[PDB]
Amino acid sequence: EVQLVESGGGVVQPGRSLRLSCAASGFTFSSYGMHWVRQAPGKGLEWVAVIWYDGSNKHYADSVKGRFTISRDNSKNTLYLQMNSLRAEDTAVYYCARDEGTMTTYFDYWGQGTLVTVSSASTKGPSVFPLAPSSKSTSGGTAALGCLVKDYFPEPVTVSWNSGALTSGVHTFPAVLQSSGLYSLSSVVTVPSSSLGTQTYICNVNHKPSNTKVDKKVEPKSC
Amino acid sequence: EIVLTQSPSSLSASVGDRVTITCRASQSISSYLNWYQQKPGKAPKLLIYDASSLQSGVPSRFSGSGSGTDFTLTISSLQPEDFATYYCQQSYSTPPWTFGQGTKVEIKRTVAAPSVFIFPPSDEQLKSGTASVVCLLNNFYPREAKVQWKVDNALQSGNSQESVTEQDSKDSTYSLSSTLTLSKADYEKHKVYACEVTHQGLSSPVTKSFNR
Amino acid sequence: TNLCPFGEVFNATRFASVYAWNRKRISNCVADYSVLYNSASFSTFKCYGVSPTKLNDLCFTNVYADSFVIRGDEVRQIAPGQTGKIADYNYKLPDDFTGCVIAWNSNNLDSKVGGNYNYLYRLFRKSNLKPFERDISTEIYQAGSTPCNGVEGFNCYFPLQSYGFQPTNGVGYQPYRVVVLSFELLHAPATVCGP
Ligand SMILES: *[C@@H]1O[C@H](CO)[C@@H](O)[C@H](O)[C@H]1NC(C)=O
Repeated sequence: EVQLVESGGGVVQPGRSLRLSCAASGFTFSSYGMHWVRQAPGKGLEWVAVIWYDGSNKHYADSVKGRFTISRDNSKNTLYLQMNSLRAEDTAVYYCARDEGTMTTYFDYWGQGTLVTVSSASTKGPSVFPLAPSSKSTSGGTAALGCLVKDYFPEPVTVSWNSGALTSGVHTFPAVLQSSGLYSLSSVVTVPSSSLGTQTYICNVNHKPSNTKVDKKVEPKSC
Repeated sequence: EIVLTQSPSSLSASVGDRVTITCRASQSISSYLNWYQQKPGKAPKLLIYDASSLQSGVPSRFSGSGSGTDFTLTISSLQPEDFATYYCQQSYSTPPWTFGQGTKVEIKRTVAAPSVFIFPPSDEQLKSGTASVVCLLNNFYPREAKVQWKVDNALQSGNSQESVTEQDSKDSTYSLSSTLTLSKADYEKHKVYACEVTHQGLSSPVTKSFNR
Repeated sequence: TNLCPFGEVFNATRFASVYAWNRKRISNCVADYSVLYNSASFSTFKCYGVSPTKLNDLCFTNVYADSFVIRGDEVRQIAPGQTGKIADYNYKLPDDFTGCVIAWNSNNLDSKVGGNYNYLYRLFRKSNLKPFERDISTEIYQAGSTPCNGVEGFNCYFPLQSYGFQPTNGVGYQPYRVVVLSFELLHAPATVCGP
């Protein structure tokens, strides 16, 4: 019933601006106050801003008061957040929430969120390298192979196996931030040694912000 | 403003066990506090509002209680769907609405030794001027594990990055990846590369080695 | 029509001293708090107990509005539980407070070249002020064993002190106008409401 769909996240370089929207459905929008709350990956939950019903004396938070601007539109059932002069520490997943209560205010319904990455780095596709299975092919001994997805920006990258046909035993590690400002990630998979001769193993790496779709085949080790 | 402190910051419990998380406020906020559940990647969900009121749809196994400055959320019977982080948030002195740091509930299981594999840098990346040696620890418990890199028996430091997965949905095990990055030339100046794993499920540290 | 006299309290020409804070009662009208906190900078709006987002859709029995002038750093003391010179010997808020606090910088109004010294504050008192207690006594504070005898000197001081509001002051010492709304929900036909 109650649905909140966010939109507008993406890449921002420091100093610029970006507008986010939140479309609501399933309730009388003009009777509830709205909230914008961000979550930085690694940190916890942080409240950002709130707007009354219809739009009135909007309440902000410090380190945001003069930078961001929250507004709404009861006609389109939409809530807007205009971030200006975005800094590096504003990189987060943003959620829109509803108000409720006689007095008091709690967030009873949330949205899925939207990612905003603020950095001076440049949007770059990733380099995919194979992590080949060991040539010591025993009888059972589950062997491991995978793909190293290095030097990309920004998050996220989606990694599948055999065009999404291999799920069992797959572990895609969370991306790590390198000193150069680009992201790195590793996706591994454990398979029976028996399969090494028979099964073609291909990792499919998708990076939408740079529009880089790579199908890299991981094969057994030569001589 | 008001600072909220959760306790503990993390915990490990089994299925059906009663779990208890406490939230402390810097000043009295009566009963104006609420609880939220958040799974990795997904959005938060409301559980308890105004200290001790159950939100519709939430199962009755959850129960909040408190008065004054110290509140407590209890799960009478823990379930596998409850592996998530729990936040307490006060709504007495607003704005700003202040959240807690989070209490991650972890599902406990049996000690499992990690499967250790080593991956040398591929020639494709070796041509690009950078060498990345990967060490994979597959399916282990608990999460505590020491990974040490050795280049010609010399302990490495400050040139490796670790990535740990969340608890697996199926077997509740962890997986870790340690990436050691060197330049191409500096990689060619050595022969033996070894990954040493120290874990509770292992009687002795296990070493995976390879020569260039 | 029948809107509460919020304009004559906030936009009032001359505010009262913090030691003699001015209380204006609000009853038998409809309240529209959307003409109060005009965002801006350095302006603080903290609601303790009742959330602000529902103030326009709540009914109360009475709304008292206290008004005074302090400095920048003493704005945080106007809150339930806090301690300090202002919170102890001038204006005290109860622990069960259920209202809001608005404050805004008024350097262009309460400051003038040479200094506006018309605003006073109590510095000493024999004991802390109870919540919502007003003390306008100009009796000499006695910090020593000898009776001051209407005059001050050794271990005898005056309880009132001038602020000294200059337009060239720092933000921490610039004059701030503060209005505290206390919402009372007794047992009678609730007069003050909102849209
Ligand atoms: C009077 O009150 C209004 C309320 O919105 C405010 O905007 C304004 O700054 C105040 N002062 C004057 C001189 O209008």
